[PDB]
Amino acid sequence: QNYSGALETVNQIIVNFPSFLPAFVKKMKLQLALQDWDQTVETAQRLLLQDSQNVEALRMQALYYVCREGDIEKASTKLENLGNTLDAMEPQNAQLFYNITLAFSRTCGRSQLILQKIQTLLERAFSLNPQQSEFATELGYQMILQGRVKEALKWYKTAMTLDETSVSALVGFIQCQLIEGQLQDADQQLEFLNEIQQSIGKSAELIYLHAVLAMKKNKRQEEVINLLNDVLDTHFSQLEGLPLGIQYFEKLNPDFLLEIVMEYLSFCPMQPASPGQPLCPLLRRCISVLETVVRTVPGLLQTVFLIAKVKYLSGDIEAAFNNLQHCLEHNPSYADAHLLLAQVYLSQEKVKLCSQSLELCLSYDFKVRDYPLYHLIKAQSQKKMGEIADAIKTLHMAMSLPGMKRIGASTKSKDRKTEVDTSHRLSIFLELIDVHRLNGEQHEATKVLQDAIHEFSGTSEEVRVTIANADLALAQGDIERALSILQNVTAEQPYFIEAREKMADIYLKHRKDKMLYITCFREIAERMANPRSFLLLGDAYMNILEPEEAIVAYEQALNQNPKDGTLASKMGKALIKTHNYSMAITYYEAALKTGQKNYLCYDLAELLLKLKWYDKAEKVLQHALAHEPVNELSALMEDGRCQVLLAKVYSKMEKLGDAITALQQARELQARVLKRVQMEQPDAVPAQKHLAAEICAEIAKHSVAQRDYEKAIKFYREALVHCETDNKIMLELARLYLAQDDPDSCLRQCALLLQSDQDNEAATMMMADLMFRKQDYEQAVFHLQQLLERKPDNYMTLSRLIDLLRRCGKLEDVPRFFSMAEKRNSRAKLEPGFQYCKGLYLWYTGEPNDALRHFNKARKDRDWGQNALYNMIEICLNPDNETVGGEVFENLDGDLGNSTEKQESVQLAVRTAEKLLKELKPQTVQGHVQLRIMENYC
Amino acid sequence: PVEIYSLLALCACASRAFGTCSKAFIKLKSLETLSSEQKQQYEDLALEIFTKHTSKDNRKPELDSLMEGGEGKLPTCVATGSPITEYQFWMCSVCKHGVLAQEISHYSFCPLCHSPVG
Repeated sequence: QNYSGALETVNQIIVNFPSFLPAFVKKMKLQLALQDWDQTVETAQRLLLQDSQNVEALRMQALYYVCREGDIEKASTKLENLGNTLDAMEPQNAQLFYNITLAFSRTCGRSQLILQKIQTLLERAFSLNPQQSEFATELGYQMILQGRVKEALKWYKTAMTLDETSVSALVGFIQCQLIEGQLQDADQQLEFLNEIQQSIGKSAELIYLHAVLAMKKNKRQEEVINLLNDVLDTHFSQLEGLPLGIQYFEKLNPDFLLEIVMEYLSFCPMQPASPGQPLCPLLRRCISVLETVVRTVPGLLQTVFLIAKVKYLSGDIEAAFNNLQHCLEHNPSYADAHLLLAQVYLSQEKVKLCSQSLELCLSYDFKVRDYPLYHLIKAQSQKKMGEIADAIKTLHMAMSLPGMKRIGASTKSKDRKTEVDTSHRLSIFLELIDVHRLNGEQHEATKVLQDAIHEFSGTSEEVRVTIANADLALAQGDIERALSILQNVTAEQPYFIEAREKMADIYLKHRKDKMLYITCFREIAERMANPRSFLLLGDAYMNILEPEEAIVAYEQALNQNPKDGTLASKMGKALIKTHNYSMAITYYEAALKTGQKNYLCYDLAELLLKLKWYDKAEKVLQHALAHEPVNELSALMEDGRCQVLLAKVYSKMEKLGDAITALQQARELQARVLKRVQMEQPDAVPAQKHLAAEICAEIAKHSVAQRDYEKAIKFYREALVHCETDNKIMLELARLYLAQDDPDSCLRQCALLLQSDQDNEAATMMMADLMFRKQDYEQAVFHLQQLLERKPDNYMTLSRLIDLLRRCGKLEDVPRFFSMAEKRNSRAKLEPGFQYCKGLYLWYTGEPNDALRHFNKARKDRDWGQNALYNMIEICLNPDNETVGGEVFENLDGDLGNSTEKQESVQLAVRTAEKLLKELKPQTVQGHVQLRIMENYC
Repeated sequence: PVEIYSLLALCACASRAFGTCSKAFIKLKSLETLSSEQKQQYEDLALEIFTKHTSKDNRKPELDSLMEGGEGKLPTCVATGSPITEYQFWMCSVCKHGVLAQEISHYSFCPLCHSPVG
């Protein structure tokens, strides 16, 4: 295992002997065993550049496009070139064509254009040997994969007449019979093969066709699951000790394993819930199965689409999205990746992006119309958009497909057939009932519900049909029909949790009874104690405003599934709402010590920050960054956000240089994120560019605090080079173009910001100040007047306009804008910003007492009161607004100025302006300096 | 709900019922009509109260013993806004609400409907 020393000695071989092919073929086969498809491609290509007829390197390039890239065009063209080398080298070797066709068919992922090329290679083998049953069996198999079950039947029947002993042909014929619903023939022929099996040894295929027959006969799910467990555990027993050679792909049979996974997924959940639910061991088996197919042939992209789907169904939507992005960068035209991406966006309520990914899925493959799950997801998207009538059409298009109903001979459905998942079949019925219900077609909803009761009878999913009858009963106002159905679900039945939640919800909605709600929820806790039911019980108690029992529920969950960060965060929230901060802190520390998800650093930091323990947050985030930085794309972005967050904390620590170093370390990590995201996750590019913009904006802010306004312009220009149209970045570079005396570039950023959003008040006021500096006072006024005619209640724009009108000498224009605020908002007179704007006006008209009265009504407000206080201090220092110590007038007024009455009342106003200054709490060093100056003016 | 849970949070805070105040703040932040800004402002005030005192009741109201509804409800007196614990008591011939037999003596007209007392 000294791969670095081996690579050095191999480079010495290739330096001494550049032409020596055997080294490269060994290096290529070793690199496939090392899962290194990149260097396996380099060695295959470097070998093909020296031996263009090399069948193994051509086979390895055709396998690369089938087994990492999923690229149908590159796979079909490398299969064409491989076939043309067979025409060049032993064209009569029908066995070599057959061997090639087995490898490529068992790995194809049901691609029609790959299967057409494979079929022509196998048809050439069959024209060379028409007597060969097995060539006809694999034509039978390739016709199942193309959906051509009529041609599959002919190719298996001809394989049987070519060899009556070809059990391979009979297994394939039984698979066609089961797809056709010819169950009685499949049953008898499987019993016949189960007697013959002792002469063959146990085959996972025969157990699988028993599991499929048992599923079609509606046998108990634990029996079908136990048969599939025996299919997997017998199948893997064949593969023991084998090297990762091309023969492993034929023996592993990826195609067969993905069907098995899809019917484990018929028994799995249909929702992206977090771990800790009694179904989850079925998803755990699915992960293990798909991980063997990812060890070997992940470019059968249906594998990594199914890992993304299993990740989604276990609540890891970020891992699902990353695996889908990865699939779409192996092949952008891969329709199933867009189909699950629609389910990702649907779960996020991103209904527009769900519709766009459905339209992309269809644009790349019109044969997506042949799958009921497509029509279900488009109906879900249409229903959420309110396109109810078109959701009726797509659910009827779903029901038109074969296998969506129990049907005999002379079928109305005549398209290519598929093995419909019972949970999809259920969902398409249940959502047609809901879409008719939403359309007011209560009779059609009830008719299709009776059809669903008939369709799913005797299954565990029949209880979901009874809960759907209770849902339709609630829409019909039959609340007691709903309750009696739900009450008829008891401790020994599946779906009792949802039944008792619905009973609880009904009693809280209709009977207004929290105790019937709580007793239904305590029945969930008593009968069906598990981490998800205890999490849901917690959330129920939070809706009931009883967080202590919610915390008991979150404890009853979290002591059973300590891996769930979502539960640990919900636990944290309830503990914060109940002053249990040490438990929240220590649960977040345990989740971070067990390596859980990105946001847990933010949960713990923002908690400690809101508790004012900024130093504890600093040390926590430093400890969360004490590892050697992990090179995974997730971990790079996580550490980048941890560094950004540590810089946000360092801001409150006054550690602004460390904040810059942490932000530059985040910029370094974020560059490594972008240079992979552009190649494997391109849909994340705007968000990751925006995070790079925000990093550069914070570097610029810290450089402003360091008085390096040139670095501030530089790093806000970098923030624009990342994101040219972020409102805060535009406004902040406008502020710096202003602060460094470029009013023209400031006006460019104002004009662009106003073009991007006309209602941006700061851009209008900054532009009006620049018009005022350019002596375009009429424009400065008119743009603030337009902004007040859009937003009459706007004390910033009003107080800016008042000072413009003071500096112009046009105070008479102001009362209009007070009246506009009063007309919009009769309470505007009560607001500290109105009281501040009014206090300013009276100081300019000449009424210092009325100015003081209106400033006083504002004076405690955090903006308007702070600014009012400074103007109260101006009046209390100097109520006559004189030159203090001016000899032209302080030698006059003596008939009042020599009196104790004027002296003592003025000096009381001075000595109490110090108390107004004690009410001016500063928040900056400039605030402390201006405060100290005005205390010294007193 | 904004007016209700604001006034309840205020009276609960002034009462030092900071857990009942926490109930009212959770109810406020849940409201889908609020902006993230308003949700944060209510959270800032809740956390200010919680850090300066606690997020739990230092003194406890007990009226939730009726408001869970399972045991039923005593009639709330229109003179006082508290449940009537009397076995039999005055009721308004117009609106048919109850009043405590001591508290009704304070009035000429029904506190709810302003009809003359009888």
